[PDB]
Amino acid sequence: KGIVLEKLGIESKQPNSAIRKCVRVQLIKNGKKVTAFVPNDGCLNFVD
Amino acid sequence: KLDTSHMRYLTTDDFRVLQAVEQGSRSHEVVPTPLIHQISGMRSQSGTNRAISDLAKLSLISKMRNVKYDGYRLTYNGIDYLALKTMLNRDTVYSVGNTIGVGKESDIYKVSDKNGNPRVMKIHRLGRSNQGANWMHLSRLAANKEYQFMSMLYSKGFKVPEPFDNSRHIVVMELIEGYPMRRLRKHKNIPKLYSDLMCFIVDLANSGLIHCDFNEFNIMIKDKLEDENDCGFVVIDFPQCISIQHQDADYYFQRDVDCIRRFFKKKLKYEPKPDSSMLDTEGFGD
Amino acid sequence: GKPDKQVSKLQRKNKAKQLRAQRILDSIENRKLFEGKNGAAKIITIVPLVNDLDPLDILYKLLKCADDEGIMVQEVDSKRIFNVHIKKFKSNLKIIIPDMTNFLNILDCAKVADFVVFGLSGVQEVDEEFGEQIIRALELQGIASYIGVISNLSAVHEKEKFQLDVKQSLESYFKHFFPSEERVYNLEKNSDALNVLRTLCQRLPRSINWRDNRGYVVADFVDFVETSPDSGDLVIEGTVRGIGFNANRLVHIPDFGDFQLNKIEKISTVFESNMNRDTLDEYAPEGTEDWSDYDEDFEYDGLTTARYDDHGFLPGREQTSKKAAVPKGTSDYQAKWYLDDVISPEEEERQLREFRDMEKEDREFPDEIELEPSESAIERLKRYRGLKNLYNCDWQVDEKDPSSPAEWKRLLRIGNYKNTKNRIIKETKNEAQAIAGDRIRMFIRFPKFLLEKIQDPKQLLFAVYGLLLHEHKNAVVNFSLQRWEQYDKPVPSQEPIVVQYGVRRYTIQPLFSQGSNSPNNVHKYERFLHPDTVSVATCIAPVDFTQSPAIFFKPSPTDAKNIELIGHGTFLNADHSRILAKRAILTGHPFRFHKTVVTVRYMFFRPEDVEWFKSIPLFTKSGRSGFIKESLGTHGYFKATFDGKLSAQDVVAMSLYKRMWPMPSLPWNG
Amino acid sequence: MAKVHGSLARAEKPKKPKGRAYKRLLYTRRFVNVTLVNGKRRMNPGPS
RNA sequence: CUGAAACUUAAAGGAAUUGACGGAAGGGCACCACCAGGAGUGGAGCCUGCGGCUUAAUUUGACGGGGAAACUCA
Repeated sequence: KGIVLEKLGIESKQPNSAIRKCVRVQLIKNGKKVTAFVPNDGCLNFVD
Repeated sequence: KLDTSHMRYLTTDDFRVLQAVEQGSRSHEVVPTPLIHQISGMRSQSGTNRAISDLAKLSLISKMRNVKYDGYRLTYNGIDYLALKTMLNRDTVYSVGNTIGVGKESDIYKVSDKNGNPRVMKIHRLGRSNQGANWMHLSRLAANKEYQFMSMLYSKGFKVPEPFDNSRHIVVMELIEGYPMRRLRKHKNIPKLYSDLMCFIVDLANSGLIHCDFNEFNIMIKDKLEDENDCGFVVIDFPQCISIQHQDADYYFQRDVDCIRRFFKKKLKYEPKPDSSMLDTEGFGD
Repeated sequence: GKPDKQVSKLQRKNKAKQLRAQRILDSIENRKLFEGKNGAAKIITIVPLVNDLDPLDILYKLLKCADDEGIMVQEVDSKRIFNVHIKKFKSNLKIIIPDMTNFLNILDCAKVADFVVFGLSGVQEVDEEFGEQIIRALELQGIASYIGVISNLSAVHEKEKFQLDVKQSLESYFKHFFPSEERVYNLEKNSDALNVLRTLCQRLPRSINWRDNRGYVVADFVDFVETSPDSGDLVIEGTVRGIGFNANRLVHIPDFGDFQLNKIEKISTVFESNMNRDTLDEYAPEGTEDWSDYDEDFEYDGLTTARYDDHGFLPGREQTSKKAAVPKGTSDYQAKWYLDDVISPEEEERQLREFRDMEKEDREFPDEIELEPSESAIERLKRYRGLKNLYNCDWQVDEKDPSSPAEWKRLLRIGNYKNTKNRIIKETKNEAQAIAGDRIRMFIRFPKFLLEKIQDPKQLLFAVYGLLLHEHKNAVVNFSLQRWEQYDKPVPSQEPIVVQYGVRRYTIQPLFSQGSNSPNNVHKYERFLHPDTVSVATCIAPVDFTQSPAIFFKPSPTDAKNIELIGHGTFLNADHSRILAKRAILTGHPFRFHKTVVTVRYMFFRPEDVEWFKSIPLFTKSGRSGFIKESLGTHGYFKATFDGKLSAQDVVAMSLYKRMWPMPSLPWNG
Repeated sequence: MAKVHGSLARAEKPKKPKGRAYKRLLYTRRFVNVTLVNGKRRMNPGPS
């Protein structure tokens, strides 16, 4: 389980340009930070 | 041929892809699809395909697939276009084209700047097309060496005009409001210009430069004023020049003097009262 | 450098006991805000979702398990706000009832409460016109820990097997909007009443981020101190909740506005407002001195061509040497050959169907405009620019306009909002004079004439919300925008719409656009709201430095709920670099077709319209760019070229842009 | 989307049979009524 | 000498089979290539075709049977 931190607009070119709509998340139990993919949203209007 | 109206159909990404093509085509012989996809450093395959299709339907990139080897080939007009974009990055070319004079290896159009002043251009199409690399490379180096010749002639007080840039084999020159003697009919002060035109031969040969094709069609005469008739003599003999250390300069020199005396005895009916400038005095002058 | 680590078993149990030592330490330090003897304040708001419930019955059914008659005997007669202390769990409670005749009052109740309790009926189904929008509006304004509960389960048939099916129906309904909880609880069961009383006493409520980063006081006693005949001093006795209050920052009051502080007094020190006060002005006078370097004062009157000279032609000089030759009766041709020298509910439904016609045509033809032969496009299109690519051209914010509001120059311009909001939360946690959980005496500089509009603090709430640095100062800001479900009624970009972001409400005419990221930060101005995706809405509004959610409405008093809730959104950015430009499309039909050049019909009606518009590129709705060739006919007929070969089913379009600015803001009352 | 609260059971295209009758419908679709398409077994044919 | 881990990556590699590409080489074999020439063009005026300029239109492709005041006319 985690608490979100930021909005990561990473651009990733070859071969497919993935417009990465993904969220940096701080976990709870250990206090280290991982990146995290948000599926199926075209807009990411849900994970604020 | 060259139809310059079509390169403004291209976006920023299209000549970014064209810059990737000219970067990848100078390392190998034929550049394929993934070197254009990778050397460009841009995001998507789709934009590369759209830009390559934009150059293809404008006949700037030729698609070739010789048995499982996809590749692309630059024509003359694409490298003319990217040279004019890197001329636009040097913020001077703005609006191009009236064809005045078609040479063998250099075609002359009529251009302008952002300031709106009248200028011209010198393209270089060596071979006109079975494109390789030697033709366009030799056009590029010929344009470069005539740019250094052009700057060296302008820097030494001659009546040879001002250069600006040597953007690949595309050479941008100042327009001169000048007339040839095919159009010119009669002049008031013919011996003064004849003195200026032997003095031009004298200080070229003192510099060591021997302009050989020095016919009537060479001399361009600017008319600065209409009330006082101020004059300037523009000489275009740039690929036919030969050095003073060459072995066959003697009949070139007396041919230049013989042509100027026969052209001034034919049309304007003016005879040289001083003697002709012979080769050895100019040889010791350099 | 340093050798490898071999962690032993004793080092591992030291690791575990140290992490659990500090973690039980700060969990206790988070839980010592709720010392239920003296220093505790828990806020309960009980709202029922149908017309036919009385919330004092829910209060009755909950506190019959605490077994205290005399508190209710005090609580019957005429009181609405209560301060109940329980000895069963040793916690201090404060319970807020809403007035059901005002929706904004219910919003004010639940936006301050640490617990929101939803009352439900086992007899009547909840309203899709009242209670659903209660659920959605509170849901989008932000809810802490919530309780869902029933009180009409005895009113159905007394066999309990029928009652558990009703309980499962309430559970399936309450799971649809609150998936954090799964059980709808009963007040008719005494042990379940003990369970929900235990959860409202003991459980840590979750923190709503926007309100707990500014600090807020709920008020129990209001008193007034006269200082001047025009303005005096309010007295507020309450408990501070949040990040705290400073004597220099401004404080917002709902339905009253922003006010400035005089002095503070804690009883559980005395501090005062020094020379570092935030002034009660909406535009900072230092913002006049910020915009000192004007760059673009480009005039449009002395232009032979359009503003495309960064990407088009050269300025063409036309030295007109007009000399008149007089034979009696002569056209322009012979005179050109002679002297050549070479050197109220009906109005509402009316505006409703004309605007609905506008977005249905705007859905069909996006941003086209028609030209008559009588009207000439010369004086119509002075201010438009015909740039080839929107996302590559170089605009600037600094450009002037005769359509400018004069207070655009006096605007608060933040460079990076990301560093600014983290900075403002770190000093507003640093020099907080009073930390939360203290009984505070708070004094407000306040004008005399607004004292009629206050109410009894035990009959109506008095929420006190602090604001951050420069929060009263205006700027151009941005909001996200998503339309609510089953809302197909149109909104254009110029009508008064009141935004509820935070506790302040402000009437605005917001600019509508699409949030596609640009290298030059330009965006497409759309005339109406996009019905499919999340649009974006920037405007001139006071700044909010906590990214609070925004709810969008207009007051519609035709319904019993006198509010038309439009959509929702969030405070995105306060940027002056983000700019908007409309696109004008002039339609045209390609008349005759040929391998190289295409004759185009019905584009303009004059040749000099083509001569002025000789620079601007053409594009086709089929996806093909083009350029014009020569003005052929006197009726606006011209020749044009294209990238390929078009048919009779394609249409020629022409893009023109002029810059659109946001509109100012005013607060809303009632 | 949001169900109305009257979901209490106690106190458009035609619907599709389920359970054993669906297995009947698949049997008579595939083997009782074999659709001879281009010498092959085409499931889901279009306009052809 | 002994010898990791975090992390990153869908290929790295072995044998074998063909050959676009050659500005490697060698032949043919051509007055749309050259030598031997001849007639010339490009130099002068004029006709025509394309481009340019102007136009209200110089309709228009790359010789279009596109010879030409009404027609052909687009």
